[PDB]
Amino acid sequence: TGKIVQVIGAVVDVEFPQDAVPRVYDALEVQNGNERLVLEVQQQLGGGIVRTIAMGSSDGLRRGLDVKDLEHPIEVPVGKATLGRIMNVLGEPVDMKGEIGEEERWAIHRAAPSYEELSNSQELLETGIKVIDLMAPFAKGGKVGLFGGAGVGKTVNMMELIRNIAIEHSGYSVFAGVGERTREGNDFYHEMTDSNVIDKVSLVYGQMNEPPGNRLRVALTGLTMAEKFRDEGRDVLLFVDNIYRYTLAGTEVSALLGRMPSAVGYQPTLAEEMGVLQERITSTKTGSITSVQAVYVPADDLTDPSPATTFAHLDATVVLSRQIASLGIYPAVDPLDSTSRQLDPLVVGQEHYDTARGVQSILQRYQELKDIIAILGMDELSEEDKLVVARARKIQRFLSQPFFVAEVFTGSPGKYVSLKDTIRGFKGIMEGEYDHLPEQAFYMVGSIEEAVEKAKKL
Amino acid sequence: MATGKIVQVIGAVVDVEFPQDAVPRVYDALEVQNGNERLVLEVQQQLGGGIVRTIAMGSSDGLRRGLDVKDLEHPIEVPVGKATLGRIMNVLGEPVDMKGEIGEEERWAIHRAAPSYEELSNSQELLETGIKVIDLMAPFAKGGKVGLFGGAGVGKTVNMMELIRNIAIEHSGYSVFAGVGERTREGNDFYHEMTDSNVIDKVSLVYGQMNEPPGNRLRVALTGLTMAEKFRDEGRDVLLFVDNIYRYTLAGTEVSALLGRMPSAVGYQPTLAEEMGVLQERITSTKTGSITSVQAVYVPADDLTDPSPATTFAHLDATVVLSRQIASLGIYPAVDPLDSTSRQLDPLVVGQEHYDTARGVQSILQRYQELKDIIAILGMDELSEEDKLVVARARKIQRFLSQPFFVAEVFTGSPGKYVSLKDTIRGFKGIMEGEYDHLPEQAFYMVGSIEEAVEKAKKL
Amino acid sequence: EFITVARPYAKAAFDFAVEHQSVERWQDMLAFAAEVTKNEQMAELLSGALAPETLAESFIAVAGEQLDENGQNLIRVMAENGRLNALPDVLEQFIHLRAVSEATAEVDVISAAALSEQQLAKISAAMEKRLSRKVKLNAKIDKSVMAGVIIRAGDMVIDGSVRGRLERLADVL
Amino acid sequence: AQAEIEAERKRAREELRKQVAILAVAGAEKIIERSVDEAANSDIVDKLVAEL
Amino acid sequence: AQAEIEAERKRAREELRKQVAILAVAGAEKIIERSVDEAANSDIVDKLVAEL
Amino acid sequence: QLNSTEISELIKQRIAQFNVVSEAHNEGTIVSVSDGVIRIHGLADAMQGEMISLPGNRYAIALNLERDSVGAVVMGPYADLAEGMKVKATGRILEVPVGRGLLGRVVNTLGAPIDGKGPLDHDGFSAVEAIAPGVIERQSVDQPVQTGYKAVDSMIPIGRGQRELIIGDRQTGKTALAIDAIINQRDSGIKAIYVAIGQKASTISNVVRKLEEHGALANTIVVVATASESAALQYLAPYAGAAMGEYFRDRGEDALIIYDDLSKQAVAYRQISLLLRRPPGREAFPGDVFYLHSRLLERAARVNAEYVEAFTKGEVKGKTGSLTALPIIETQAGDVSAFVPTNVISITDGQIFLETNLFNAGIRPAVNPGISVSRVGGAAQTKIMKKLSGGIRTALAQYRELAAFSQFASDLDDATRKQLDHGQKVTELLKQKQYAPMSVAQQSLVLFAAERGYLADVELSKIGSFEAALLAYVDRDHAPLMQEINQTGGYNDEIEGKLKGILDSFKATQSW
Amino acid sequence: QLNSTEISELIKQRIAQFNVVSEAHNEGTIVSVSDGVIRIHGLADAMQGEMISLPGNRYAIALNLERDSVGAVVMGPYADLAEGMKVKATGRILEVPVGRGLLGRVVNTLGAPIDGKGPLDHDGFSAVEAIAPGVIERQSVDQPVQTGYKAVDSMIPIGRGQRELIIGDR
Ligand SMILES: Nc1ncnc2c1ncn2[C@@H]1O[C@H](COP(=O)(O)OP(=O)(O)OP(=O)(O)O)[C@@H](O)[C@H]1O
Ligand SMILES: Nc1ncnc2c1ncn2[C@@H]1O[C@H](COP(=O)(O)OP(=O)(O)OP(=O)(O)O)[C@@H](O)[C@H]1O
Ligand SMILES: Nc1ncnc2c1ncn2[C@@H]1O[C@H](COP(=O)(O)OP(=O)(O)O)[C@@H](O)[C@H]1O
Ligand SMILES: [Mg+2]
Ligand SMILES: [Mg+2]
Repeated sequence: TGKIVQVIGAVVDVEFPQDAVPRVYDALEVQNGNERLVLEVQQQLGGGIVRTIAMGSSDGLRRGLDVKDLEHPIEVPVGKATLGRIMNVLGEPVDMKGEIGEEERWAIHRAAPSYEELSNSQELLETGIKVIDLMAPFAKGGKVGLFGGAGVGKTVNMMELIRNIAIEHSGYSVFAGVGERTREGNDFYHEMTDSNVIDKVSLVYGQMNEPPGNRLRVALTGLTMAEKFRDEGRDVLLFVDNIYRYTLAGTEVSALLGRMPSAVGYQPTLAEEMGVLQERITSTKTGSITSVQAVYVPADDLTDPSPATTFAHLDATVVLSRQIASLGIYPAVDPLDSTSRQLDPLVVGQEHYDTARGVQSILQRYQELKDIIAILGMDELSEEDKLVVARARKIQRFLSQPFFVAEVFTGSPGKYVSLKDTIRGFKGIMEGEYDHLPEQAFYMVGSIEEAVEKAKKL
Repeated sequence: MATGKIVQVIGAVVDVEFPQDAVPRVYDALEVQNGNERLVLEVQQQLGGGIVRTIAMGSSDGLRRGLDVKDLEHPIEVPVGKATLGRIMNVLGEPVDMKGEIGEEERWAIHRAAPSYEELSNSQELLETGIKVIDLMAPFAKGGKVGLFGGAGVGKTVNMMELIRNIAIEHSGYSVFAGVGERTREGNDFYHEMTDSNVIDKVSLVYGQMNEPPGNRLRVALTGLTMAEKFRDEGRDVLLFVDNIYRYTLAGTEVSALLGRMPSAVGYQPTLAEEMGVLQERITSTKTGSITSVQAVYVPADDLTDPSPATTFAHLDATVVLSRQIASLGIYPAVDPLDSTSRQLDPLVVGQEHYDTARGVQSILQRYQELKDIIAILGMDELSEEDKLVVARARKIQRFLSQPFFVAEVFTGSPGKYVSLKDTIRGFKGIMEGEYDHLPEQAFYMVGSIEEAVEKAKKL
Repeated sequence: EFITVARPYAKAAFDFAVEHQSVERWQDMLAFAAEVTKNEQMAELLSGALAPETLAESFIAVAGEQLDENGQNLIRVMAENGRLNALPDVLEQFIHLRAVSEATAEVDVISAAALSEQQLAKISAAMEKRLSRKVKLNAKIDKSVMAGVIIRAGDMVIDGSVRGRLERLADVL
Repeated sequence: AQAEIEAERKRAREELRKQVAILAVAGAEKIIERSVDEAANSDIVDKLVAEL
Repeated sequence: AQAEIEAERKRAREELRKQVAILAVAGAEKIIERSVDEAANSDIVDKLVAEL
Repeated sequence: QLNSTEISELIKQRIAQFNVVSEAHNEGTIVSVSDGVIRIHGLADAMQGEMISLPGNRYAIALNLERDSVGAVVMGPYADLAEGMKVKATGRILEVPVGRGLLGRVVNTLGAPIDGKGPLDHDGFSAVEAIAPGVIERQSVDQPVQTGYKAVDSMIPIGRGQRELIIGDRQTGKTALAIDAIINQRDSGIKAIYVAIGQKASTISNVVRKLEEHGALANTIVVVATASESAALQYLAPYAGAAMGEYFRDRGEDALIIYDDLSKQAVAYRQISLLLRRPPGREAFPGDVFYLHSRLLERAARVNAEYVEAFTKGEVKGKTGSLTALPIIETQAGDVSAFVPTNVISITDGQIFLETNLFNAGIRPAVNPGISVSRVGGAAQTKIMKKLSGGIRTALAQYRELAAFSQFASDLDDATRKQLDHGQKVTELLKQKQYAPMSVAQQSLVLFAAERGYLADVELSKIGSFEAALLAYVDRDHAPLMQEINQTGGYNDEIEGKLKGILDSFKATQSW
Repeated sequence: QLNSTEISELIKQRIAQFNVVSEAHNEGTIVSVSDGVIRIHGLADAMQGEMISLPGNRYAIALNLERDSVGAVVMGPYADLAEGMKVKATGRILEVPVGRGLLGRVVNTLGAPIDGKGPLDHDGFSAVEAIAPGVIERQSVDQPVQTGYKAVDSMIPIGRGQRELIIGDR
């Protein structure tokens, strides 16, 4: 009932009769040779023209193809039948298993919960990782973000958090793959199936080889499944493989939609597009979503508008840095930028709070000394400034930890460290009861005991 | 018969409307009569509707709308071959000297593709320049690009004149000089310094003076290159000197901005890497002859990361640095042996004796620089016998990198010398391994061969 | 070039002209409007910066023998948007819209030899089977084909020239 | 040294092959132009309109 | 090996002179459905033969 | 034997093949020409990504279908085109010849050959734009790709189907490392492809002549787009190369592809993108520049046997194919934090970082540990290489850091002294000459000798002599073990005992 | 060359009657919808900054008055709107509930209660856009506003009627 009238890249314009023009976000459909293509409506132009993004390869479109108007949004399989299966952005099954036996389908475009429906919790969630739940502890039903440049441990950290949190989590889990390597997705799927935990995980993949419309909307498909498990009243985990790719796929399309560029060439609507996703990934009085999001930062630039607007949407932010990864220290977390809403005396107790502020105070003071150390070296420092530098270097090394997913790399066995045990270790270093061990003793050890044992082995 | 009409004039940019069936092709040349002078336009873009957009090869002042434009069906064509030696031309191949009309048995278009894959030479020969510093420390591939990274004050032009002389005498090559964006003053007195040194009959000069509109300066670089292509096609080995490659880049930026294309990178044109590639890929060794090129390079802001340096250094094979300090020592030519480099220095192409010798003198001169700091802070008493031997040989090596040119006889009065590569390898092999330790360092200065150094010593 | 902005006016004028049956009057009306646009003294005026309303009624005064209730209205709308130089293109697109609606096509026949009437007759039947439309053949004689016949239904081309078959052989080798 | 010589055989074989092919069409051009100024055209166009 | 190629280069081109005439005639009668009796064509193919 | 008859009979076959019956085609006129961009009026039946055939044997690619025109880019010299020329629409989407008959050919990015070796033999055509196999069709990478070089095989191992960025400054050995990888597959049964984007034609001819000099050329396809050629040909050059590599992957064979400068592709796409006035982003590249390199590299994959069976309609059973990619990026002043370097670091499975400070110090190949990594991990190594390498990477990274502070002050505590001696001997042991690849038996002896401590009592100036004598000693007498370790890279206590006896006897009995 | 919402059925209406009747200047039709901006054709009497009523109970603010177009921004969920919907201009600038009964409430920017504690007990409405008191209507600030932070209330005092920027990183 409509005809294609322009084709620019991934953007397709369609003409309809004046009485029949589609609503915004309705799904259209086209024969592209032997393929079926879905188009999602973005804008209504004058005169029955409607402008759309292709949810598939745009190659091989002529002008003048007949387009069929399906009078509803993109709607995806939802609920308990979606569990242990891999899906397209369009909710089609992508594993070689059969049809998804869904009882219900929901539209991927939804409003966020009302302010009256939100809920708050102080309940600490414990993790295996010394630096994370020392410096940036996070709570059941809250949001966590891992920020970093390329190749600094965003994925390895999220894969440890999957391991460690799934120890004490019983309910279902959702994983949205937005713009990350397919090989990872396949390794993860075989890890989940070979450990039989797959029966509780629902996976949505729109990986980086797919054209822009897939990468933009696949994030929303992942949320829509997690919002069902939440509205059933469960409590749920949502892991998002790289949320930056959603805003970048919006940038790749924006100029073709005829919009003047903003700032560093971004779409003018950047802050609304980010908010309208992030505000529906929340807990509520009926149930709770706990979520970890990876956030790539382009060119290591922590001040680019896309990272900068993402920082406001998160409860715990962990900031990785290349300079620490280059020193071998993993996980390459920066204690002077990583923070949490939950690091309060009332929430975590005074001893934890006081130990975390002690670690920050020492490590900041070590940064203040690096310029004089660079120009003049250490012998011109004050006699307790040498002591600060010796404690700060020991603290830097004791933040490092062996991970069970890094045995393929380190070969060293992995370690899990309880909260009580890590705060005791850092407090003891700051009081100086370990001020006679060498630095190398603190590298890659799970607990302080293991450092004194390693110092016995030199 | 003329058949286009001028539709717009906006500064240097001129739009012309031809009939719908006769639209000129890109880079075609057009002529108009601007008052009582002809003006040539080069076509840049075919807009729709038979309108064509061009840039004026001269002043656009006094052009009306509605003039008649005559369509030459070729690009800008220039005279080529032997008849152009010792003449001075503008962009268009018109004589700007007053010696009058050129012989012109032939004229060629300035625009061509580079040699195809089967035409390239199936070998990797060296060029024997005759200069001890260059042939040892920074040898030229035949058909390579060389960058002269030194400021004026240092002998740039005398080095250029010496290469012109040696390639004309000791080979059978000619040279072409392209003054891209040159000050008219320096253009005048470079011509007099070549005429008063008898090298003028062995070089062709094309000058783009800075007071010419941007389109002139860009195309001058191609006018030189097409003349060198003729001498190559005659079977010679040819030298092309480009007086500044940075001014070609900037002329391409200015023209691109006049045409209104979106800028790129640090405000350069979007076509930057293509326009450099279009020049540099025509300068190669073929199976008939070769063009070697020596190109002066200016680095903006002293920044080697800027796109103009970064694009140019992809094409350079050798890199010669000229030093104010070495000139202060009185050592001429003033090449710096430690920052000059060539990617022809490998055993696989230059052989192991030459590679080992060049690596050797580099190591000795580097070690000497460190020892010369120790001497500055603590005097010569700190040096061991090994250190004193290293310092002595380093001073002899430094002296022996000097040479008298046939161009420099005006000052030194000594006869000039051309030194074969074998003789340089013998000399530096000798000085490094401690032969000739028994004759003084001033015997090596400005001499010539090492056989001439000892014969200087005998009565020095 | 006004090829893209002429479409709305061509379509709107053709629909109205269809409702009121006066298509054949609208075309002569548009042809006159196209011809006043080409005049030497008028094309100077159209380029000047007169106000649109003053410009419109000056053109309307020259445009006698136009349908004062409807034909003039269109010129007024177009001028109010300042697109009168699209009218010579609106004329061609009006002719095209008519040719579509009348289910009638024009196609061109080209050969080195002037065609004999039986050749032209069989072509007309063949094309009217290849198309729904009726065809008015145009004879063009060009020695280029050397031999054979070039069929040119606008964008659609069937080549039957020897030369074409030759320079198509040369590339196989 | 053998592979270098083998490439020259291929390059000679192609070089000659190219020449015979251009000369064949250059011959067919000259043959056709002189010989078709007849009702032979009528033969071609009748087949074309039958195919058309 | 190159000198051996030079000898065959002379030999091979002389063979293709005569074979070019056959191929050119065959290609023309492929291109036009009706064949040609060579009535005025001998002089045409002989100029083709002479050039190679 | 050069034979005149067989040439004549071949032309006779082409004359016999020719079809005189014509076909209706949709036509258009060029309306505008500038900088290799075209605007065409007509072509109502064109499709986006189609090939338009122009006057001559050139083509153009249809980029935009506007309402009343097509925008296209010319794939060749554009300059002799003119407004009003007719253009014809081929129903083909951009296609490239593919097959095993391409091995030993130098080819243009349109698939026309550039060498003198005459017309091509191909097994049909493959599409230049394709979407990679989905997540269920991959398999994990578990087989080695042995390079020539001690440094990368021990510290940064590459598996079949891995993607491994070679990054560094100019004149650092990026190309040398990649062609030495190609040459070492000369006997390993992996087919090779080398794609030269924007390189100098002199360099390209010298590389091809060095591939032929070592006999690798018969196992490589070479794809060329020189620095002189139109930017569209450069931009499409690596996509054409990928389409040939996918032929072997989908038949269950293994192939290796080198992209000689993806930074030069991005510049060419930036030129075309800015000539189409598309609003630029960071460092003036478009946002599509991630999508450009993403869709290219994400085809370098390993696929499971059910994909190969389903693709080849069951003609190949149980085999698994792979395409292994080594993209090269040149980076300014060693800045690993610039935009395009960081885009590609985020697409590949690791990086080998080559440092000019090491290269200028004569440490060649100049691999910087700590930055360099292989996300695939040891799964790419043979057991013996996995066991013998172990922590050698992190020991070298720490040795380099310790040397930094040791330069600054004197605090030498014996174990520091031995750590410095060991690290200095390992770096002197890891440098290696160009074009001198050494097999896994040779590499495993060298690693065994380094980490079982045998280089004790050996001078640094003797290290290169010590290896040259050792590899000749084991070539002379204990050759059968070498043939065993090269066949199956199995590490046993039996083999460790034989290695121990070889190194004990050499150290005790021989001289260097 | 590009079109300017000159489209076929509107032009044909102009063909039928160029001097189209006065009708109501009060109303018009949406011709485009995108990203929460709508373009409206008609509304000859719409004032700049006036509230335009939309189908359902939604509003837009007229921000661009152009040559036969109004650009307006939608104050809510826009994606339900469609081309060819009728719209009517009010007489109204945006006004908000105001009063003492707003203390202790949480409201959206239209002043609708969002805490769920039920309807407001406001004291009439006030214009959202208003002019400040002039120079002669001010008085000097002399009374304190006590922050309770030693560093602020000592070093950086704030008085009644001051405008004190708090600025920093995240
Ligand atoms: N805890 C660790 N121990 C040892 N090595 C590590 C650790 N974390 C990261 N690495 C090394 O650094 C690599 C980069 O981290 P990861 O694999 O998570 O990629 P990333 O930083 O997520 O980059 P991308 O965002 O592109 O996926 C790891 O693959 C591994 O090579
Ligand atoms: N193993 C090696 N030992 C010594 N020199 C080497 C080695 N490998 C390469 N080189 C030298 O490095 C130089 C540059 O080689 P190559 O061109 O491969 O480096 P590159 O960084 O790829 O250069 P480019 O950036 O120009 O492509 C050459 O002189 C080469 O001989
Ligand atoms: N071989 C040489 N012998 C004597 N003087 C030299 C020699 N080479 C350079 N000079 C001196 O160097 C100075 C600068 O040389 P010149 O070619 O004018 O440099 P530039 O033209 O770049 O300023 C002049 O005084 C010149 O005489
Ligand atoms: Mg990641
Ligand atoms: Mg290289």
